[PDB]
Amino acid sequence: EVQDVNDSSWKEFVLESEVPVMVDFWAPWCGPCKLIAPVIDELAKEYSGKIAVYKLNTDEAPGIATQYNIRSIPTVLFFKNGERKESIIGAVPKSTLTDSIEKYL
Repeated sequence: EVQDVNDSSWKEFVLESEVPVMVDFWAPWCGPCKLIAPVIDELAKEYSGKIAVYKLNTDEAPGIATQYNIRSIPTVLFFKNGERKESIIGAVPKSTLTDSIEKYL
């Protein structure tokens, strides 16, 4: 399923997480977004208890996109200890996301 995060739950779900966080930025109008949705869901289950994963619809939470200067999607952001550690744009393969995840673990 992957939990949704927005402007109001951001600080609590992402910035105060005790574990590395992977956030998927998407929007209904973006075709390529449908292509990584399966990978994000699979990785979330696959790494339960090890990392937190959320999805952020830019249509409904532009504030967050503005704070981190996100101007394009699909975008995947990684957070750790309250700090943004890396940003990836495009249709990212499951393998590349796994290297990054494994790095913050």
